[PDB]
Amino acid sequence: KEPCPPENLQLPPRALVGKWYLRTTSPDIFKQVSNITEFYSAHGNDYYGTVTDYSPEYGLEAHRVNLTVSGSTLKFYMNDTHDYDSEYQILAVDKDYFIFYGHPPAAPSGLALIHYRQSCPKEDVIKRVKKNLKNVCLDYKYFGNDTSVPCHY
Ligand SMILES: *[C@@H]1O[C@H](CO)[C@@H](O[C@@H]2O[C@H](CO)[C@@H](O[C@@H]3O[C@H](CO)[C@@H](O)[C@H](O)[C@@H]3O)[C@H](O)[C@H]2NC(C)=O)[C@H](O)[C@H]1NC(C)=O
Ligand SMILES: *[C@@H]1O[C@H](CO)[C@@H](O[C@@H]2O[C@H](CO)[C@@H](O[C@@H]3O[C@H](CO)[C@@H](O)[C@H](O)[C@@H]3O)[C@H](O)[C@H]2NC(C)=O)[C@H](O)[C@H]1NC(C)=O
Ligand SMILES: *[C@@H]1O[C@H](CO)[C@@H](O[C@@H]2O[C@H](CO)[C@@H](O)[C@H](O)[C@H]2NC(C)=O)[C@H](O)[C@H]1NC(C)=O
Ligand SMILES: CCCCCCCC/C=C\CCCCCCCC(=O)O
Ligand SMILES: *[C@@H]1O[C@H](CO)[C@@H](O)[C@H](O)[C@H]1NC(C)=O
Repeated sequence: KEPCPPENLQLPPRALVGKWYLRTTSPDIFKQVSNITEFYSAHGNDYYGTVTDYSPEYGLEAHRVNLTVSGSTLKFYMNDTHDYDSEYQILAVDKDYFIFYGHPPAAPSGLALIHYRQSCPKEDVIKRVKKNLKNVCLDYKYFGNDTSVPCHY
């Protein structure tokens, strides 16, 4: 489903700096790729860094990424594979998570991505994410988790 982005949502400088875990998406992409870790460093208003993930074909792999930021949108570019390369629009930004949405070749009808500061986000963070999704006309129940990451005994 296409979101209804906030009209005056600002993307503050260096808000994306550091390590993030991509743990929840719509549609569910985690049969295709899992254990996604992002690390971003600031370069002016833009970002550069690395994404590591587990590929069914390649096992644990690493890629260099660039984020080119313009207002509430950014261009995501990966160095050695381009199925996720797209413009992405920020839908929500918080100290504990951020959400954006784009239409990469891997999911051309739309892909919502939720990135967390925590590998296994606590209940209170997920509840905030649920509320943020509703605020941009999305629904958490239509998202899928990375079940390959052990967040429960
Ligand atoms: C899930 O993703 C995490 C994050 O990438 C993986 O943890 C990382 O695993 C690699 C390989 O075991 C570690 O690399 C090692 O780093 C040391 C220091 O740089 C180096 O000397 C070794 O030769 C090796 O390159 C990496 O440190 C480690 N990171 C963390 C934070 O633990 C994990 O393996 C992935 N698991 C699955 C099942 O995909
Ligand atoms: C896309 O970006 C990734 C991540 O930066 C690149 O992976 C890197 O590839 C180089 C080879 O070009 C690897 O160098 C290797 O280092 C190991 C020690 O770790 C050593 O055995 C050799 O000297 C070898 O040359 C480097 O480790 C590797 N980095 C990571 C984090 O995996 C990849 O090459 C880039 N691809 C393209 C097409 O630009
Ligand atoms: C994705 O993971 C979250 C977190 O584990 C799930 O939300 C929890 O679901 C369990 C039962 O599945 C409930 O007991 C918790 O109360 C839920 N937490 C919150 C904050 O609502 C979510 O259901 C998972 N989604 C899918 C599709 O499996
Ligand atoms: C905002 C998007 C950031 C998340 C990107 C998800 C990371 C997934 C990375 C790589 C997925 C695998 C690439 C596609 C597989 C084909 C590669 C090949 O056959 O050589
Ligand atoms: C971003 O991409 C440019 C290519 O235009 C590259 O030279 C640079 O190393 C990347 N990272 C930055 C600018 O932090």
